[PDB]
Amino acid sequence: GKAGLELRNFYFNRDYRQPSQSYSEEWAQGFLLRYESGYTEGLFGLGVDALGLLGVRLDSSPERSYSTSDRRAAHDYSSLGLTAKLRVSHSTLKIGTLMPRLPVVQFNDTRLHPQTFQGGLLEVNEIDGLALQFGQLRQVKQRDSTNAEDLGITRGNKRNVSDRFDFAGGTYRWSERLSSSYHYANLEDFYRQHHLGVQHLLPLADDQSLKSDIRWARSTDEGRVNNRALNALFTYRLGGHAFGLGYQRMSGDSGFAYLAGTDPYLVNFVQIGDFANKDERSWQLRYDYDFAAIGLPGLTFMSRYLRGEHIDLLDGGGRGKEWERDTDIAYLVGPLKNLGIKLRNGTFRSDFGNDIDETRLIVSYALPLW
Repeated sequence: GKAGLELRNFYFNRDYRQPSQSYSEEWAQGFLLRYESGYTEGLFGLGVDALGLLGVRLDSSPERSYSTSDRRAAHDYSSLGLTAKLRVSHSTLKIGTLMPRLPVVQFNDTRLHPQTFQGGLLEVNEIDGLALQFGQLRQVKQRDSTNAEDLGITRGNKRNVSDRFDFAGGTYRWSERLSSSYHYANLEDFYRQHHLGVQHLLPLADDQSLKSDIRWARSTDEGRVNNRALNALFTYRLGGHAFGLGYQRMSGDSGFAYLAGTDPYLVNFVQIGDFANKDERSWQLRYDYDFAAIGLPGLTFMSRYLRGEHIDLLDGGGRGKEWERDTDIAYLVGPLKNLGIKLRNGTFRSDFGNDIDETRLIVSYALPLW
């Protein structure tokens, strides 16, 4: 019988350019109540989860080419999202509302309310050191709608891109610090995706280690995309510092395949770009500082620069390059609060079109209802 709600305050801001400028702003407040019941005793247990959403946004976005627009909007929404559970020993079946965290579908949650899916999920961990998941998702409610729509594919830009997204896979814990995953996905009439992963931590000296996250994926056509994505991030942790170098390469006839609105499982997927256009090679430098060291717990800094190049432009026979810079500072209050505040800053530039400056301020307070 777990509960708890979350209050969320979300200012957002996005200056979007072409040589044709657009300028969007959003103010928003949201309530997330979540209920996670228990199971009826027995060889099989019955349970039910509830997800309650409530909130109001406020959008402005004027734009210029000739042409000149100005537009304001206000929304309020509310939702209940039930998900029924069945347990057998150490295995689980949820039917109804889902928010999966897997290599082939990762629900997005960076805005007012979570992207959710309707479908079914079977998690089974009966063999010690091996989690398997199986499921199919039929519909999605995006993070800015409370009306479900059909699953689609992240298209457009330079990526070069039903009611049935099946998936199956799992992760074996070879040691207490050597994971290896494999996942499959299939979106009806769209793509079949394979996804191999390996994470390996390696402690060097008491208070410093080196994390290696090496990923490979392959999408193929069903009715067309054609893609391989190899990508790895290496993060050397030292005290309150973390230094991360990341490489990511797209190959094949189109960019990376994932369900529209999700967060692709890519190392260089960052604030504004996914750095996953056709043929795009990307590089990431990242630095993290945890102010726990200095004696100021819950304050963190992050900065990363990415550079992608070799982008097939399909049309104009040349190639595109783009680069991005993200800087985030985050305070999360240890008593007598759980008040979080996060500022996210994104600067993105290319040589083939877009140019985006983005800022996100977030204030979040979450409280266990018991």
